[PDB]
Amino acid sequence: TVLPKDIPGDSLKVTVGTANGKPGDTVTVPVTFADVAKMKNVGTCNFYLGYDASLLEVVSVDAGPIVKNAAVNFSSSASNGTISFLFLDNTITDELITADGVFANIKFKLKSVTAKTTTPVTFKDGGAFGDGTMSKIASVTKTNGSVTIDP
Amino acid sequence: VIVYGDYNNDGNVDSTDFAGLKKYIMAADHAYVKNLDVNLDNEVNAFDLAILKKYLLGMVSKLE
Ligand SMILES: [Ca+2]
Ligand SMILES: [Ca+2]
Repeated sequence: TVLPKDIPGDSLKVTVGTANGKPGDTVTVPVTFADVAKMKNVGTCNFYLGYDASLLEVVSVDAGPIVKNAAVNFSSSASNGTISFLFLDNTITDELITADGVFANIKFKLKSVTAKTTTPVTFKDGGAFGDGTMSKIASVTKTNGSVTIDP
Repeated sequence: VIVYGDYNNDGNVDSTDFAGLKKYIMAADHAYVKNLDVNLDNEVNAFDLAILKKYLLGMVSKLE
């Protein structure tokens, strides 16, 4: 039994990808947006991803190619197993996110394990997603990802 | 009296407050602060940041 609140139709899709490698590898985990135009573009957002720092080292977090003027509009940081993301079109109208694709790329260096291990990279701690008018996007589908480390 | 948008509590609302609120939002453990919740939704997040920037740019007359 489900109700309408449980089943969105239109939603912005925000998806953490997956990666695999062996200890010592550096892999890239993308954060991808879909249905951007449907949802009337993205003008601002902030959110947080959790990861296991005993298994992964954050090497870098960079904006993806859908983000215009990222040096001004995009910020990221990582502390104590949480990666923070913030985007705002600082022109408000002229540098919106208007295309589907990669919003950010996380580079993780893989640490040692004694057996093949899959570790999740997960949404936590709330946030905000605003459309091209900076208004709340009514539905956002957030999908977690992972890294598999195979010794 | 509350000065909406006054991140650094200096009585003014200017670019310094915008820079501060950006960094504050990125702290996952940032606390609720009444003067930063300009849209009255009981959260401090990107929506508040966007309204502050619109105000600094002269696109809105009021922080609301
Ligand atoms: Ca101030
Ligand atoms: Ca608010």
